[PDB]
Amino acid sequence: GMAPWRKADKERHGVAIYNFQGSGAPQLSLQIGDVVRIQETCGDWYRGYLIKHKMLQGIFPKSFIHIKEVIPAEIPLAQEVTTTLWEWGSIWKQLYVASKKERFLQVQSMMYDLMEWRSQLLSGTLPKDELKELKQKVTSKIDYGNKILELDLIVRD
Amino acid sequence: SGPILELKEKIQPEILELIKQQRLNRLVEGTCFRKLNARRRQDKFWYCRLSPNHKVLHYGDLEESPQGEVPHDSLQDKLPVADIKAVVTGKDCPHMNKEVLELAFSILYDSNCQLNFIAPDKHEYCIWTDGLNALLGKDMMSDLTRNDLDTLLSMEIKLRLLDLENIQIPDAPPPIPKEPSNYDFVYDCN
Repeated sequence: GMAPWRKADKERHGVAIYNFQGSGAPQLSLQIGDVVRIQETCGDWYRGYLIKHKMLQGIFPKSFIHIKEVIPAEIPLAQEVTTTLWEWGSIWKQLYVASKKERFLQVQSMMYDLMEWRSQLLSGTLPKDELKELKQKVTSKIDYGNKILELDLIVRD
Repeated sequence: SGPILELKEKIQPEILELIKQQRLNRLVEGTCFRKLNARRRQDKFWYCRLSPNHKVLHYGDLEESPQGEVPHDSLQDKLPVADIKAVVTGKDCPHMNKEVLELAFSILYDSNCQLNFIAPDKHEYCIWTDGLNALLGKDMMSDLTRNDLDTLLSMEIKLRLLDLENIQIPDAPPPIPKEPSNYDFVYDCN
């Protein structure tokens, strides 16, 4: 009797805690921090794909994955910051190459602020009133940033 | 860290590529320099710029006034890149205060020809030395490349680790288990 592949129940999403170099398909190599959707498991292995590259699918060790979730408002807000940071990051590099110094710097500071605030949001260390003021500073910077970079204008959630 | 260093090594190349592109774009925009020991009605300022295709450097004198800086070229107007044999800096410079040593660099080409510069500041010094080296297929060594690398690479890493927030990163590689005994998956691909 060999370990059969079965649907992954509560282990739906995870993040790689180390770089996993696979030996090629069916194994999916992972870089630390990669977020994956886990579809099945069999023994000490998961089968799934990279959330940001769903075409890249395969198996990887359970040991290289930390199971997380993907409800308190600060959580989805934290998620919006992550998504926002990736979109700004791409444009930030183009600002760099074209030497648009003012915009480059402005975007650089907004990214550091958002990363820091997101970390504060996820810390669970802020008292109620302060947290509310922090959420507002976050949504305001996301919206302003999206505006000057000419990205899609988000609507409260 | 172990895995983070590994990730930096994988991304570092593309970042160095962006930096090279930034440096060259700057050369193309060109910069204004101030000649050392210019006198008797000689323009004190001049400029140099790299052609948009990256093959020749155009240069000449300038007119530094409250209004602007109109550039008026002379007979000697260019220095093709393909004819560049070397770039020297500091005491290696033929035209070589001390504050100037740090901003001095020269383009040696053809026979015994040489185009000598005195960067307006450390920043421009790095931009040009990095740019010329890139053109010459050499590595960019300025402190600005090191800082730009650290700035862009650190951001990429932080972005990559966002979802590792409040999660423990092992010191050593987790154990790689034996491969599965079968591959009869429940679901399809894509």
